[PDB]
Amino acid sequence: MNGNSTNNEQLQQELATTQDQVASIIESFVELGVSIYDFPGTPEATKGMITNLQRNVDRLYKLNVRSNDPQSSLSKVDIPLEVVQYIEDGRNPDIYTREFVEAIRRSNQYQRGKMHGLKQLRDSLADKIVDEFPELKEPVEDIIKRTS
Amino acid sequence: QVSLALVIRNLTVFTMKELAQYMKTNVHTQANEPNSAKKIRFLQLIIFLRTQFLKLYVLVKWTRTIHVLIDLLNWFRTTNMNVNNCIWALKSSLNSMTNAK
Amino acid sequence: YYVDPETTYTYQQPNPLQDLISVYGLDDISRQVARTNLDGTKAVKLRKSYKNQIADLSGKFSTINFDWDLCSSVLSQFERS
Repeated sequence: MNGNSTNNEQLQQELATTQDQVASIIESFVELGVSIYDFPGTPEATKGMITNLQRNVDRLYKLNVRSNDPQSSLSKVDIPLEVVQYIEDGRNPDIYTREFVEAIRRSNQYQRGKMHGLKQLRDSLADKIVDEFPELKEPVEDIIKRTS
Repeated sequence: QVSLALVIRNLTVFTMKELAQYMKTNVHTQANEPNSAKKIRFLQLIIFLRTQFLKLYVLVKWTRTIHVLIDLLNWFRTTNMNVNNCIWALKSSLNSMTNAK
Repeated sequence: YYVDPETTYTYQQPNPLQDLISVYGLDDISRQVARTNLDGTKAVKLRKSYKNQIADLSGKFSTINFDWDLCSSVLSQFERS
C-alpha cells in the first residue's frame, strides 16, 4: 500500500515539474513573440533577443533530456485518437466524455437487463422441464451447477 | 503502446527539423524580401510551435490527472462489442444452419 | 449424453452483475466527472475541446548537426540591418 502511494506521489511530482517547465517555456515563447513584434533594432534589444532564443533552446533541450531518463516515472502511461480528433474545436472537454459515458451506462444497463432476462428464462425452463419431465430433473439441476 | 517520452522525443525532433528548415530557407532567401515579412513568418512559426507545445502541456496535465476512468471505459467498450459480436455470430450461425434444417 | 460431471464452468470474472466501478475502487474519477451531482443538479458547464484548459495562460486564443549559435548570429545580423 505504501509503495503504490509513494509511486503515485513521485509520478505527480514529476508531472508537476514537467507542467511548470512547459508553462515557463510557453511564457518565454510569448515574451519572444512580443519582443519580435515590438523589436526596436537596438543592439541591446538584439542581445536580449539572442539571450531569449538561447534560453528557449536550452529549456526545450532540458524538457527532452529528463523525459528520456529510465529512472523517470513520466513513461508510465497511450492517447485516444477520437480525443485527438475532437480536442481542436474551441471548447472545454466534457461532452465527449458525457455522451460516451452515457453510451457506456446504456450498454451496462442493457447487459444487466439481458442477464436478468436470461436468468428468468432458464429458471422457468428448468422448472417446466422438471414439471413435465421428472425423469430428467436430476441432470437439469446439474446443468445449473454446470452454468452457475 | 505509445510512451509520453516517445511523444516528447518525436515532437521535439519535428520542432528541431522545422526550425532548421526555416533557418535554411531564410539563409537562401534573396535579400530583396523585406525583413518585416521574414519577422512575421518567424513569429507565425514560433506561435505554431508554442501551440504544439501547449497541446503537449495539455497531454502532461491529462496524464497528471490520469488511467482509472480510461480502464473502466475500455473494459466496458470491450464487453459491449463482444456482446455485439456474439449476437452477430448467433445470427450468422442460424443463417448458415437454416440450410441444414 | 453430453452431461459430463468432470466439465465444470466457473463464473466469469469480474461479474457484470456486481458494481464493476467499485470492484477496484474506481469511483473517484467517475464522481469527479459525473454527469450530475448527488442532488441531480448540474455541476459544471460541459463542452467538447481543449481550449478552456489554456484560458488561464496569457493570450487570445480566438481561433483553434544544428548550430544554434550560427542561426542566432544570422538572425541578429538580419534584424540589425
